[PDB]
Amino acid sequence: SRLNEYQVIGRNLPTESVPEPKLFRMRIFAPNTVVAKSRYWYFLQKLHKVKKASGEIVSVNIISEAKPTKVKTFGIWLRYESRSGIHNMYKEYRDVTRVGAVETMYQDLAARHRARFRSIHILKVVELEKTDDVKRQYVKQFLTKDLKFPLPHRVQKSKKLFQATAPTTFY
Amino acid sequence: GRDHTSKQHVRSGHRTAPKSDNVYLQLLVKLYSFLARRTDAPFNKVILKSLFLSKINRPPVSVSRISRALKQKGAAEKTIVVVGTVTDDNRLLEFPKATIAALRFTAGAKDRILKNGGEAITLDQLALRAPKGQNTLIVRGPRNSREAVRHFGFGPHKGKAPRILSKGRKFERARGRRRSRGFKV
Amino acid sequence: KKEKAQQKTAEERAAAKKVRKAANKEKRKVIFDRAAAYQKEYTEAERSVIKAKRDAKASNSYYVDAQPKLVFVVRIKGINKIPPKPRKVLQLLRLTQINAGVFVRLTKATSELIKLAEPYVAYGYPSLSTIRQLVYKRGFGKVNKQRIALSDNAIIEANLGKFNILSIEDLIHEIYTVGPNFKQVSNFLWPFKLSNPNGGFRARKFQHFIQGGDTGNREQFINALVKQMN
Amino acid sequence: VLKKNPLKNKQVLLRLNPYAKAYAAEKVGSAKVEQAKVKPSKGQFAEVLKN
Amino acid sequence: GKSRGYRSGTRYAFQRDFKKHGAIPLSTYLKVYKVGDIVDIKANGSIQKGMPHKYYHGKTGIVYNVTKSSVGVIINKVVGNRYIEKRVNLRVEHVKHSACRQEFLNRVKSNAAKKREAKANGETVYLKRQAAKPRGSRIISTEGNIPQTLAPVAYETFI
Amino acid sequence: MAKSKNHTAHNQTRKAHRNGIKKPKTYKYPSLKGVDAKFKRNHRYALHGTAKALAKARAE
RNA sequence: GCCUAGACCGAGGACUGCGGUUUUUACCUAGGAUGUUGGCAUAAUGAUCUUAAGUCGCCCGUCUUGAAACACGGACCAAGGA
RNA sequence: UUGCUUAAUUGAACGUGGACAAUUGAAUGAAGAGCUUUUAGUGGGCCAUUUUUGGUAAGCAGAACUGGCGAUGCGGGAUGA
RNA sequence: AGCGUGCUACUUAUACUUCACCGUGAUUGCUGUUUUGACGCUUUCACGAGUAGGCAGGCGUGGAGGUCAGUGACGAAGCCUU
Ligand SMILES: CN[C@@H]1[C@@H](O)[C@@H](O[C@@H]2[C@@H](O)[C@H](O[C@H]3O[C@H]([C@@H](C)O)[C@@H](O)[C@H](O)[C@H]3N)[C@@H](N)C[C@H]2N)OC[C@]1(C)O
Repeated sequence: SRLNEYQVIGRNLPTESVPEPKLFRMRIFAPNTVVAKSRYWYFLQKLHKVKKASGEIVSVNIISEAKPTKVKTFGIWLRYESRSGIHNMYKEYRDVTRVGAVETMYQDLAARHRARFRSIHILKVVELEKTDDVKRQYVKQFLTKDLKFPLPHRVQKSKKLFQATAPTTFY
Repeated sequence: GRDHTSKQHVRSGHRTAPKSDNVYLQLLVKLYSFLARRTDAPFNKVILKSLFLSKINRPPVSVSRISRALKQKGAAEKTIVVVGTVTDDNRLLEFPKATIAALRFTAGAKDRILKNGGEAITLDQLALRAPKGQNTLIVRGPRNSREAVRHFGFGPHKGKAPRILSKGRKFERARGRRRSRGFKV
Repeated sequence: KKEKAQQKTAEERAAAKKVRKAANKEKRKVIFDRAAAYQKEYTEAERSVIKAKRDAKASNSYYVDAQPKLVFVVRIKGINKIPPKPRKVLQLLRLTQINAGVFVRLTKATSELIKLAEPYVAYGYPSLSTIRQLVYKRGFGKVNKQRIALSDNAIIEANLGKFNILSIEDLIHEIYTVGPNFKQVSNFLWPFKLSNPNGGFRARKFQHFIQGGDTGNREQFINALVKQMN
Repeated sequence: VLKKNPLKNKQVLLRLNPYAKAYAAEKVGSAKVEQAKVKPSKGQFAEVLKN
Repeated sequence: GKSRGYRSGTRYAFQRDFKKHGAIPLSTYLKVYKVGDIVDIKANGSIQKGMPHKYYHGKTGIVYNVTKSSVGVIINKVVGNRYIEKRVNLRVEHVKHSACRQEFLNRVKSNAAKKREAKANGETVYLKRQAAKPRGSRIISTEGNIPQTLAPVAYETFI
Repeated sequence: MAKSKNHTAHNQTRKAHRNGIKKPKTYKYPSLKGVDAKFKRNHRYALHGTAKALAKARAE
């Protein structure tokens, strides 16, 4: 629920020399539209030599998942900043939406690399259509034949402070 | 909390009543407070505030200043109003027939007004015969002619009177007043 | 004597108010028709923008909405430790206490003004219902330097009637559609004195809305904040 | 002597806004909108999905 | 010890511009100044006579007096909690007309012309300047301008 | 032993802004002190002649 | 638009205003609380004193950028004291 | 108008008379503006972010702008100008 | 119950909102009913930190002019006292 995927379309303000400026689109993963347009201007100012004051947002639109109940494996390409430099990396996630995999990626780079949201650029998110496009074993092990596994040591969550029967963990 | 844009609890800084304890002045103030409250004639509000003034803010008005006020074009028949004392002026060659309303008349001023067939009346009589102040002319005395005012704002090149108890060649005419004694400011 | 005079005076009052009510009945018709006309033009404006967006999708185009003309600015910072220039700016916006809110017409001049006060205010674009709720519940008028509740249309008409503002709905219309006399209507409105939000703020206020704080421009979410605070 | 909220007190609401009676009686708050079922995005605009 | 002479700290402010040394072009001496003109003060380092003090370098004031070779300019200077009216005699090499004033007079002329036009035409014209407004609505075609997608690029070194 | 603070401008603008910083007041007629003496001398005679001409014209 | 669960408050003191329902110089929820019932007046009710509990509370005066200070005066009380 | 200035009937400064009136010529604000007298205490400061000098450095010494403490309790940082 | 990150609810300042009361500053009105209080009465709004320091309104003590034809040996003054 943290994030949505938006398209943001913008251009330069029309002038006499350039009456029909080119339209540029970006795919932005943001909590809301304010942050979405902010990210769009951030990236346009880094790539091209355009500022917010001389441009305008043309369109902001939710991009919904095509198949929100189909299990997918995603590849994500990232540029992130560590404490000591700038690095590119590629990771894989399993989810039913692109936004879900992106939220997991943000949690994952927070957990393993101490990489905050401000320190990550999402280069590309791709649905991996073939089992041969899946590279990482930590997701590849969930794509095997007749997958099954137990859940040992079930801890039941009680509504009372004191229990009159011995604890059990069967399941 | 408040980010105050102005100073809090500031008294207006204008006198709202006479400091005087005279009961008859307070009777006059009562009359003109009613008049200013019930008539919307600017003359009555002006007269009300004037009754509050201190002594130095009510300089005496000479009969010569009154007669010069009566020589204005169309003012010969006005009722001259002084909120204060009207004094006599022996430099005056002649005085006309006029109606003067004042708080106080010196003996010579009253004699001169009456001898020329005029009328020297009080402010309650004026209120009775001109409740809106019709055909009146307010005359005020010279505020800055006071001797104390000579010494206000004294400083280098200000050209004001020094505060001094004796006057003479030995009293503050040397260094600082003369280029032959150093400098002159 | 006292009992007969009051009965004689009461029937004088009753006869006199029988005539005023007739004269007031015609004026209430005028404000009724104005509010009916305002409601029509609000709906017509909404449907036309929807139609123009739908037509742009068909004709392979993009419809860009008109930029907002109005903001509502809430001071969410206390009065201590403010640098001189934003302090002066906040004073000039009549934002001299925490949780005070004002309506500002957007131009380059006012935009740079609000730019200076950005880390001390929360602002955005108020909807029609938000304006109506603010004016109805916490609407007060500046009458002779006094905060006066806008409890009768006579109060509004005696102070803004010369600008053709005769009722609370005229005032709301003049604010929402930034009219020719936005200046007088908005300055007549006393700064709105809001409560703290029911539900609180985000964990930390004093950083921009974009970075998870509460300050700056939030652009439609000012309405949710005002619903919390109004 | 007492400020009464028009959003709560109906009498104060009608004292300030006479049109509130017409708005309620005409069900303006839940008014239907007559129009046709259309899908104006089915062409190029579907580039929201991929460029 | 400390040094606070008349021209202290003027090492660069009173230098001549690069490749702009030497004789004064005569247009400086042909300008006409009148009492009430608004002038900019700029010390010329080659003219040691009738110079401003370094305080008045870059300030703008009113001409109040006109002499053989110089003008008197009125400047307001902050001294503590108030301004002091200052009067400086400046040779015309250190003075120049201010341009914003000529623009404002242009506006006064244009405004009178427009008001006379509207008067003689039967309509009314609004003559106050306005700050930039928010833009209105607009419809953007995609004829030859299909929106083009951009993505953030990967890190690279160029050493 | 008596070393103390030498100088600071701290709090000085705060004091100046309590009652300032007041602009000096402007008048329709400025003082003609410091104006060129030759101009001032002739300006006396021009104003004097204007008063006489206007008084004569008002007379007739 | 409607239904529904709690809390705190009741300033003012003939009438006068704005609106509403119109059935009507009438009535209203509309310029600030009233109705009704029980108990008590040998009393519940309130206030103070002592004490227990919970929580917080360093010694005043002074010089000082900074005092509870391991800075100075002060054992206590009356009367005098600038 | 002038005794200044021009070869001059050219100018300069200040004017008479006539024309332009609420969009009187950007915004926002304005418990209103302006003026005067008189007198207290103070004239050891210190701290924080940023800029910055001497010094290996210092809870060191010295400047700049601002906000503070001093002169101030209150909620939080256990405790603390 | 550690570290990085996201979320939902919840806790409570002399701050914010509404209300009561005190004071200060302003503000509405008040004479054929002003009538023995107009230095009064009355309508409304905003505000309230403070050393050094300034000013204002008050409390208390010895003695003096005037007044209460004041209290008092049937107990003044003083002193002690949930
Ligand atoms: C771009 N130049 C920056 C300049 O903007 C400024 O940066 C400040 C930075 O110093 C502040 O940070 C400062 O103050 C914070 C805290 C006390 O506020 C401290 O935690 C921090 O250590 C301190 N450096 C930071 N909070 C805001 C930036 N604009 O000062 C540093 C700088 C390099 O000169």
